[PDB]
Amino acid sequence: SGRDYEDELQSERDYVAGLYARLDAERAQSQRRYAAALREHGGTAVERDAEVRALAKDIARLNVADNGLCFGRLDTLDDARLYIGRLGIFDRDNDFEPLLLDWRAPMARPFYVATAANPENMRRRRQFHTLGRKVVDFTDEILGRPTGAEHDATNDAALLAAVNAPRGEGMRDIVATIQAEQDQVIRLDHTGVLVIEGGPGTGKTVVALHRVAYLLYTYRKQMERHGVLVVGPTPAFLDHIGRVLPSLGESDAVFMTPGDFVPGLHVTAEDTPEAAEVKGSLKILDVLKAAVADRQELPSEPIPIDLSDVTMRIDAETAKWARDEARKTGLPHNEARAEFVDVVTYVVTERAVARIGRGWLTRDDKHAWEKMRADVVGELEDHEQFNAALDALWPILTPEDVLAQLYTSHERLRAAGAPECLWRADGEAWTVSDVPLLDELVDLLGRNKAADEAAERERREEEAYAAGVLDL
Amino acid sequence: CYGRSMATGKLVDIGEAVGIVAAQSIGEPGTQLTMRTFDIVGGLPRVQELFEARVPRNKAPIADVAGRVRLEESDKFFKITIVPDDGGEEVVYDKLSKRQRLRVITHEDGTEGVLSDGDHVEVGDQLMEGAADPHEVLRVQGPREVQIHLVKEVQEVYRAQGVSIHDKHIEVIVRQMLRRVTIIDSGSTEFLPGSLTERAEFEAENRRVVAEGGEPAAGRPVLMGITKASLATDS
Amino acid sequence: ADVLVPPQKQEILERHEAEADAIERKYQRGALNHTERNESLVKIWQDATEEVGKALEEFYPADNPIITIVKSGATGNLTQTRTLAGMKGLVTNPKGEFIPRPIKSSFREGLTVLEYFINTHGARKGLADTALRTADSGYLTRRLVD
Amino acid sequence: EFVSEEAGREGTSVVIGPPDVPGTVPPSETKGLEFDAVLVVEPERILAD
Repeated sequence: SGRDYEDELQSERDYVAGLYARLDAERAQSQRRYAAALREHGGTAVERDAEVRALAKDIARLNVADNGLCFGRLDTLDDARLYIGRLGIFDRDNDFEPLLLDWRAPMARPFYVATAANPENMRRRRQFHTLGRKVVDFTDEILGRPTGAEHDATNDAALLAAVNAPRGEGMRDIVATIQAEQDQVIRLDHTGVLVIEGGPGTGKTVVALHRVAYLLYTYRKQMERHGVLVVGPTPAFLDHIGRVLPSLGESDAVFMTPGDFVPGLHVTAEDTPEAAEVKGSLKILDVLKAAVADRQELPSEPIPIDLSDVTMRIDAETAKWARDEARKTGLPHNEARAEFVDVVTYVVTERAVARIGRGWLTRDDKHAWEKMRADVVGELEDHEQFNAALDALWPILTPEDVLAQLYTSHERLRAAGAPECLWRADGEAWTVSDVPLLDELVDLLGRNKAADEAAERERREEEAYAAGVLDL
Repeated sequence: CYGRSMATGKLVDIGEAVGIVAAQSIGEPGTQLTMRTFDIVGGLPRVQELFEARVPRNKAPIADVAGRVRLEESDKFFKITIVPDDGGEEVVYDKLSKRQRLRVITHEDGTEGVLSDGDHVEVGDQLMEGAADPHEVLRVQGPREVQIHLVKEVQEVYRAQGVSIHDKHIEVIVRQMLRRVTIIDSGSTEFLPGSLTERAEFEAENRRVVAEGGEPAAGRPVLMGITKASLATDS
Repeated sequence: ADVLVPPQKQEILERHEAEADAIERKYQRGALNHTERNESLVKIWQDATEEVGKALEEFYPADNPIITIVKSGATGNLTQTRTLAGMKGLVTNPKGEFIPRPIKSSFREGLTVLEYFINTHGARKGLADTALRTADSGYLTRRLVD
Repeated sequence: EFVSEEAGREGTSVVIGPPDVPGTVPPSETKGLEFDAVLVVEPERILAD
C-alpha cells in the first residue's frame, strides 16, 4: 500500500481514460455514419445494407470492448511499452503506432506464453483488475529476478528475493531452478492430462493457472467455445482463483466444487461419514443398477382388469416376460417403460380378443384390426388402474428419489448388494458423496417422451390461458 | 378523431376506408428499408417485430415504479435496485448483461451521459439501451401508453430511413392491435372467462346491466399482433 | 469533356496509399491481425472517396449539366457523380463484407479487368434480392390489410 | 491478542481451530489458500478428529 503504487495506478488510469476516449469517439462517428447511411447513403440498396451491417458490427465490437478494455501491459528489455486489450487502437497520425494491442496479435504473445526462464524479449508483465471501466489494482510479474515489487496479490516477488541458503552448488542458484521447473510445466507440449503433484510453498496453483493461459492461447481455436472448468474445495478458494486468474481471452471459466456438479443445488459439505467411502468407488454402479431394478417390481397379487368383459390378464408370467424383454434392449429405465407397455398391451389384447370377445371363427379383418383396436384403445385410456398399475410396476422415477427410497427402506438396500452403513434417517440430507450418484442416475434412467409431451402441452395451455386462449 | 384527409386536404368524409389507406401508405415505402440477411438493423424486421407484439432480442427492462436507483455491477453483470419515493417495496433487475451497456440519456444540458446511481426514474422509463417489451409497458403503464410507445418506435424506424407517414395510420393499426379484453370474472353477464371479447361490446354489456348493477363483468386488456388480431375476428 | 476529373485525385490516392503501406508494414511486423488490418484499410479508403467527392464538388462549375441535373433536384446525386468522374471506391464481396482493395478508377478512366470483376458481386446480389424485398414488403402489407 | 496485533499488520491473519470453539474456523476451508500469519490452537483435538 505504498505511494509509488498510487503514482503508477493514476498514470495507468489516465492512459486507459485516453483509450476509452478514443473508443467513445469512434462509436460517435460510427453512429453518425450509420444514421447517414440509413437515411440516404446516395448509392444502391445492397451497398446500403453492407455499410449498415459493417457499422453495426463496429458499434457492437466497441460496445463490448467497453467492458475490460486493457488486460495488461508489457515492458520489454529495450523499454518499449505495450498495452494489451480486446481491441486494437492505433494512432493514424504517427504511422499507426500501437496504442493498444489486440491479444490475438503475433506481438502480444509474450503475455500468455512468456515465463521467467524462456521469455521472448520481456522484462515485466502487468495485469489490471477492472470492473467495467476502472482500473482497481494491478499486479506485476517480473520475468527474471525480483528485488521488491509494490503489489502482486501473491507477493511472489519479495519471497523469490529473500532466499538465504548456504553457498555452494546450492541447488544451482535456488531461483533459477524454480524458474526452470515452472517453465517446464508451462511450456510443455502434451495437450492431455498433466499432474503437478508438488507440495506446500511452491506456488503450484499459480503455475497451473499460467499453464491454462498458455493452453487457452495456443489452442484458442478448439477451445474458446468450450470453456475452462475449475473445480475446488471451497468458494473462498474459488474466488481467490477468479481474482488472480489470467486473461483466458474471449473465453470464460466455470467455477465449481464437489457438491455443485449438479445443475441447481449447492451442497454445503454435509460430508456423510467414512462408510460412504464405498460411494467414492465404482462398485457402487452395480448397486445403482441393482437399485434401479428393484423398482421394476413384480406383481405378487394379480392386478384386476375391468375392460368391461376381460379378466385380469397381467400376472407374474406377463410382468416377468415384459420386464425381461425390457431389460433385453440395452437402454435406460424411463425409456424402457415403452417396451414394458408395448408387451403388456400386446399380450393383453392379442391374447384377450381371441378368448373373451367371442373366440374363434374369424382369422382376418376382425381379429387383426377391429377387436385389436378396441382393446388397445380401451387400455391406453385407463389412466386410473392400468396406468396406476404400470406406475406401480415400472415407475417413472428420478434420481432425487431413488437415493431416498433406498437409503431408508433397508430392504430395497439389501436387494441391491448394498451394505448397511449407508442407511440414514432422512433420505434427502444430500451430502457430497451422493452428488455424483445423482449425475450417474440421469444416464441410467434417462428421460421419457410421453410425459414430456403432456407436460409441455399443459404448460403451453397454461401460458395461453393467462393471456388469451385460442391456440390451435 | 381521425382528422383531415391528406388527399382532399379537408376533413375526412363519412364512409372513407382509412385502414386500407394506412396499410398501403406503410407498405409502399417498404422496399426503401433495410431488411434481413438472405433488431440490430431496425428496418422491416423491427416493424414486423412491433405490429406482431413480439418480445425483442435486445429487450430492455423498464421501471415498474418511480424513485431513485442503487446501481451495483459485477463481472459481466449489472444489478439495479429502485428505491421508490412513496416508501414501499423496492424492485430489482439483477441479471443485466453488461453487453447492453446502459441507458445513456444525453440530457439537454450538463452532458448527463450514462444512467447512474442516485439518479431518478419515472415509471415506464428504460434502464438499458435497447427496446422495451410492449406487454411490460402494457401492465405497468397501460394501454394508451402502449399505443403511443408503439407509434413512437415505428415512426422512429421510418424517419431514420427517410419515409414520411403521418402517425394516424400507425394509430389505426395499433388501435386495432389493442382492441380486445380477456375476461376474468364474468360477473352477471353472458360471458365466459378466458374468452376474448371486443372492448366496446364489453363496455356496452357491463354498462346496460344496471339491474342489480353491483357486480359486473371484469376484464383485462391484452396486446395482440396483426395476425392473431385477424384470427380473433367476430365475423 | 463535360465529365471533368479533379486534378487533386492523384495526391489524395497517394497520400492514402502511404497509410496503407504503413498498415501493411505493421501487419508484417506482427502488431496487427489480418482482420483489424482490413478494417483499417477500409476506414482509410472510405475517406479518400469523401475527399474526392468534395474536390469534385469544389471543382465542377455550376453551369455544368452533370451538376445541374443533380443540384436542381431533377435526378441523381453526387455519389454517382463521384463514381463517374472520381472513383467507385470500395465494393462488396458476394458474402456482403468489403474488399480492402478499392477501385481507384472511374467509369470515365475505365475500370481494369479485376476491378470490373469484383464489381459484379454486389450487382448480381441486387438483381437477385430485388424480388425477395418486394415479397417481404407485400407480406407486411397483406397482414396490415387483413 | 494475536488478532488485534495482526490488525496492526497489513496481512491476512486467519485463525484455525476445532468447530466447538467460537471465532476460529476449521482447517478444511484453508484447504488451498495462503495467509500471512496463522495461529492454530488445540493441535490434538484436530489431530484426533
